[PDB]
Amino acid sequence: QLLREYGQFCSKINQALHGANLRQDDSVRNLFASVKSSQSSPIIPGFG
Amino acid sequence: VSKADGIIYPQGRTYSNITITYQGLFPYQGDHGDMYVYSAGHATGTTP
Amino acid sequence: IKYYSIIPHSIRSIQSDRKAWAAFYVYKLQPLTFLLDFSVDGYIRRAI
Repeated sequence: QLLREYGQFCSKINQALHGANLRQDDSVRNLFASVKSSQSSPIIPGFG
Repeated sequence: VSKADGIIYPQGRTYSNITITYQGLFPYQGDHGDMYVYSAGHATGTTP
Repeated sequence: IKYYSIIPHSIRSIQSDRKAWAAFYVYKLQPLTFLLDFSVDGYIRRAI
């Protein structure tokens, strides 16, 4: 009952943590898209 | 709760054109509750 | 007051003049945080 009476501060904390987590997800997507190449050569046993 | 059924306005103060979370005694959302229906007593024709 | 009892209501209506009576629903009140929407009038039309 006491926590429900003032639960807004922790609810805001949950949103703030979620925003940082979303920022990490957006960063991972862009980084991997950059590493991916338009054309590639298939890897074969004895490559190089 | 969306239809504001069972909501009690605080008599002490009012809020205009704003949205806030307020702690108060309120009925549970989707609560059927206890239903009591008044009924007529037995009567035969004209004489009750 | 720790206990309440509903009082039965009986009407000696004639069979022809018998009338259905609106059911009344009783919902218990417990302290609950409620999201409240206030209009320009300030009455609550929407809540969570």
